[PDB]
Amino acid sequence: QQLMMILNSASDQPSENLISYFNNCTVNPKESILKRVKDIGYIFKEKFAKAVGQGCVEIGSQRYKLGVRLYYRVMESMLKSEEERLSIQNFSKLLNDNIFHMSLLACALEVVMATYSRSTSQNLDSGTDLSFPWILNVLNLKAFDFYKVIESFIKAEGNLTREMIKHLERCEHRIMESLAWLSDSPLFDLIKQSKLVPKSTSLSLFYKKVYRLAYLRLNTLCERLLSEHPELEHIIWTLFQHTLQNEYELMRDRHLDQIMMCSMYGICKVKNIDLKFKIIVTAYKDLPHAVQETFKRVLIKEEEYDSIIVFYNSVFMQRLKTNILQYASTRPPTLSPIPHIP
Repeated sequence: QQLMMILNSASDQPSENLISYFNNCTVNPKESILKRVKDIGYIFKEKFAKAVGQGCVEIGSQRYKLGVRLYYRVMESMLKSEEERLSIQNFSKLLNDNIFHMSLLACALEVVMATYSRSTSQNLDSGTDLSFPWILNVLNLKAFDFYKVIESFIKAEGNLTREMIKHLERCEHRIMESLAWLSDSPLFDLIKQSKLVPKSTSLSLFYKKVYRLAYLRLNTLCERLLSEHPELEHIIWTLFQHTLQNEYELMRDRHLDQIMMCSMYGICKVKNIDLKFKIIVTAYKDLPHAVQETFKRVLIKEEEYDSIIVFYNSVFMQRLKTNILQYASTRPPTLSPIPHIP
């Protein structure tokens, strides 16, 4: 409640302290910042009304206002954290970056929407869902660009409720597990970039997170399904990890967990160990946020969708067969480092 309290009594302007940071910029960002806030406001309000109906436009307008107040607040908190850490205070390049601002604003708004859109005024007659990632489509922001701001947003805002931190974490796993891998995602550019040269701190840090989430799920399923065969987890993890890293195309418009399950099946197959898809899939929906659609509606060719089994045999295999054979070969691939968890 406290954060909502603060935001309601806060001004619509950037504080004086915050102004000081714009002044200490080589190119003062203040103009571009306010212009952006102004422009995005028209768009947000337009999309909000479209979803909600003709009623009282004051509601949407206040949600944007609160969003912008959180935005300014967290921005100043971030600039203080960075001034304290690196004892620098000319953040001209950061404060002028369009994507930085769009991400911060997007996130601020998502907190305000999620705290308020917890109301039964929810199943809109319009048909549109205000829930994440609705905000991303409104602001026309790529899920990957949004993911980058979440960790810093949490650190910068100590008044987030446990539930809201939890919700932002869940937004982050959704970017990592599927959303950042949608067709137009700038993620693929960064990957192809890294293919030509051995240069991306953010990509490797993104990948580091993806691995933590991936292995943590692999682990859960292995301790349940493959107790009898304790050695399989590291081998399956090597296949999984190799697929994310070198057959990344398989992730396009698909889901991290689809790759996870085909890797378990695939390795058990070449190891002549009996673990059928039904057993894998059955244990899978016991996982926290698992949904049937993930194994019953998998992208195959173009607009075709089918079960994970059809995906395994008609797409996954045609692509990974040779690498899969290496695990039961005279010289098997060296095992990939297991991610650190708790």
